[PDB]
Amino acid sequence: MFLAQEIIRKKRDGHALSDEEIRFFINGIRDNTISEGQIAALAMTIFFHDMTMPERVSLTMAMRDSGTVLDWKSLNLNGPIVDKHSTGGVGDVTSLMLGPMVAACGGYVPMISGRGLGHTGGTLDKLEAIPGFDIFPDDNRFREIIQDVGVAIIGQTSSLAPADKRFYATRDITATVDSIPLITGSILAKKLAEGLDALVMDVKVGSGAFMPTYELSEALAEAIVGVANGAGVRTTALLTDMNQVLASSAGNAVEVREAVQFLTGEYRNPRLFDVTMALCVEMLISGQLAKDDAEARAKLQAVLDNGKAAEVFGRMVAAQKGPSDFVENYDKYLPTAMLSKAVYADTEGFISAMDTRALGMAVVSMGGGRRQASDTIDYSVGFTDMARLGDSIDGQRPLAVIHAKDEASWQEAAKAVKAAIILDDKAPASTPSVYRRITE
Amino acid sequence: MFLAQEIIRKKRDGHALSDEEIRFFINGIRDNTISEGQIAALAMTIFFHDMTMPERVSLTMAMRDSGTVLDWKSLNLNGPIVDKHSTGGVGDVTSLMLGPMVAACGGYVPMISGRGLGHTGGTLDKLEAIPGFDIFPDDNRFREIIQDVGVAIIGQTSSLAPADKRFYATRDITATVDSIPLITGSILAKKLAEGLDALVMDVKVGSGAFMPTYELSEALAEAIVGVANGAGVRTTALLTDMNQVLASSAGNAVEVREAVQFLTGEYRNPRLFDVTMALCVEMLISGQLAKDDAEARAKLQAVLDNGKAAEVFGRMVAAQKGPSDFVENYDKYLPTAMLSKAVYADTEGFISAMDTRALGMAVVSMGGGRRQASDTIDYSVGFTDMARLGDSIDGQRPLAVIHAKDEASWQEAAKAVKAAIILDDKAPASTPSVYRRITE
Ligand SMILES: Cc1cn([C@H]2C[C@H](O)[C@@H](CO)O2)c(=O)[nH]c1=O
Ligand SMILES: Cc1cn([C@H]2C[C@H](O)[C@@H](CO)O2)c(=O)[nH]c1=O
Ligand SMILES: Cc1cn([C@H]2C[C@H](O)[C@@H](CO)O2)c(=O)[nH]c1=O
Ligand SMILES: Cc1cn([C@H]2C[C@H](O)[C@@H](CO)O2)c(=O)[nH]c1=O
Repeated sequence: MFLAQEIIRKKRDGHALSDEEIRFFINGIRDNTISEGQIAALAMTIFFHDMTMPERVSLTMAMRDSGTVLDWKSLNLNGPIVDKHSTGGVGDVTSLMLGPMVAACGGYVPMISGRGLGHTGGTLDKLEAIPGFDIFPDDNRFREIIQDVGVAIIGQTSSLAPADKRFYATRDITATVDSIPLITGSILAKKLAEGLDALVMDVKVGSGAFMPTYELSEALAEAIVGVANGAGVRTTALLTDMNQVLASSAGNAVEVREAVQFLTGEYRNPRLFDVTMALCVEMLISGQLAKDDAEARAKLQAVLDNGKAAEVFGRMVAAQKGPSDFVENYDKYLPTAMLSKAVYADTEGFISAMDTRALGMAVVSMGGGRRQASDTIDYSVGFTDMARLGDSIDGQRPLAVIHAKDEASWQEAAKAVKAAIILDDKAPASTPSVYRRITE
Repeated sequence: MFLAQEIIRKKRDGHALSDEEIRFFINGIRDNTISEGQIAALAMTIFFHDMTMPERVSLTMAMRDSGTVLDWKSLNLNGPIVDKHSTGGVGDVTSLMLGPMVAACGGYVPMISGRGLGHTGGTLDKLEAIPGFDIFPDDNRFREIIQDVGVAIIGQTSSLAPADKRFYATRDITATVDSIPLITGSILAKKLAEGLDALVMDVKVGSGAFMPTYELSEALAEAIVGVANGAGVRTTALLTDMNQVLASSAGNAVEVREAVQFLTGEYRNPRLFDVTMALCVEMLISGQLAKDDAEARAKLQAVLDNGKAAEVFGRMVAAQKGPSDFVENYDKYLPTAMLSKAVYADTEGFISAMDTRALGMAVVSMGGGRRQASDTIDYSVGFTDMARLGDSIDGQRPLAVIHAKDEASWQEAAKAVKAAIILDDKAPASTPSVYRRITE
């Protein structure tokens, strides 16, 4: 039973574990045959001693195989099974476009997502701003949507890398979250359960990012590329900026609106376009729907610009019990805040910094996020019309438009926002939106 | 925006660019306002017309200022901010001893290093063999460490001389890499960003070096010294030998072990010692901590003999979250290969030459480094007990001891080491470890 202690001792002393050892230990996490403190202790030895590529691959494959793994050869799709994952951000709406776009160019995209965690908005909370939108279809409904529409964005079912449930739960109370190979293992366990042929990872950089410094973000990205490819899934990673809000809006309904206007062509945020297109390029190339970058981009502009991508977003929503006509009449269905007013800076000058962590928090404090489950989310609140880094601010140029349920709520977000945007007399250095492509 | 093209035209027609033009062009590279082609054009005219000393100083100060530049004034430190920089080589572990030694004699040494790279292996990879050791403290941590210990070895190069990324990338596809003022600015800027008072540069010479001939090494070294001195940083260079491995080890854990034994005195390879000494001497003198070569050597030798240098390295490991007791107990923490075993030459004779790049590559294939940046390092593997040029070889005197993760890689590394080391019937001549000192 507690032969796990043996596996702990072996790693406490700086020796590599083997597949059977790792497999054993994981399967015991899943089965409850292994104690909490035994998970904590193993976790903390890995934080101190790290892991090697064969360990990392073994740990991911073992957590991935601890629950269901989706099988697609059964349905003879003529294209690649591909997905994308993001360490999260504020305004990180990219998936709502990216799925449809890739589907539009041949990909089959089974996107299992999650809810807002901490200060970052989660995709499922955004899609559930769409009335009747159902993130939990059954196998039949689900496979059919992927076969017909080509993309679906569903919640995490309990059968998905359940070893990770307890593993992460213990990590998060034992100061053992901050370990690249452990992070890499939980992230990839899930995404690989999907049965992928290819994957792209969007690793955020900056004030509103998971990892605090660029090089740590790089480190995680490199690790994920290595392990995922190591696991037999062609994978690339992009390091993308999160030093300001990526969309022009933050929230739930307001982000769904932006996604639709992006796909139809009503409006495209320049920074959001870059990060979105590049991630879409990667999936295409990796899934072999394109030779190089230009053939990828050309095909992706194509479906952006002939309505095919907006069209397939519309079908997906229709498939998952959303409104039939949602793309055409999104304002008919998206909730509206009771109160919508601009907030203005106190000084003149240029925007030099944005505390994105804090903006993310402020949206949660308005009801966009839940502090604890069984909190009902207000889907109408958020920010729109964000000022951006570099921008010149005066009295008639607002920092954002804040959407609140009442004035007390509004005033509080106003304060948060003014506090989180710094202005200098000097216009600052430019920030690229994509920093680095990373490949095997 | 394309005052760029004016600047290209100015340089093209053989004039000297002004500081302000150079600063404008460099920042345009960082912000991406200046096109790749324009960068290529600029580099190629520099390649053709060279640059005056003033232009060289401006170009490297502009790259230095293109990102973060550490300011130490506010800590009122009462010694010099000093560092080493190197063109690098195999078994070049000097930094691990040189930082502790110079700090013990009153210098402050903020070593900021890099990652990835090829045949030669990074300092941060090496330190990361120490469980728990953190190469990414935050700024206040860093200052606190430099303030309290006097040395720290971290890895946050991202916010330093960012202009050089696009610059170098572009140089490297247009055949404009090979220009001494471009090389000088690239090599020197990241290091000048640490805000140094003094600096020594180690330019390797020999088969394993970055410049192919002694002549060219000397040229580069004179350039770097001219520029760094014009940039207000007191600098000298040394030509040091790279025709064989410098230390007796090649790898990570094995090179940390050698470094600690060098400092405690348990073992000091004579060739490594000579180099490490010569470089530490430049640092004390340039940074005004010693009046001449003999006071410096005395001060350095002393902190070796009384374990003070060793103690500084220990406090540094502690301050950067390794074990407090690393120096007394390094064998308890450092990872150990599953298999370690000597390799014997096929024939008998003297070692007459050695392909260091190959040896370096042999270590990488063992997992001791990275072919792909997505690759993960096995810290436990590498070579020890390296035979040296001039050594008599036979069945009782092995080439090296290979530390491998399994017999298959061992057997593989052993062919690599046999092939790399060329024996001869008659002894070769010997050369110095340290060649010319350059003060310009
Ligand atoms: C730290 C950590 C975050 N996450 C986050 C990353 C993503 O932002 C989110 C996906 O729902 O889960 C993990 O899945 N595992 C982890 O170990
Ligand atoms: C048409 C248009 C919409 N928007 C919207 C898109 C999003 O719905 C909103 C989020 O701030 O801003 C602009 O920022 N500029 C525009 O020109
Ligand atoms: C040409 C060139 C090489 N390098 C290489 C030389 C050295 O081998 C290494 C510095 O550690 O990087 C630069 O850093 N900048 C340059 O411009
Ligand atoms: C004591 C001793 C150690 N060493 C070195 C071999 C290894 O490279 C190092 C231990 O890592 O110590 C020698 O080369 N000769 C000696 O006499």
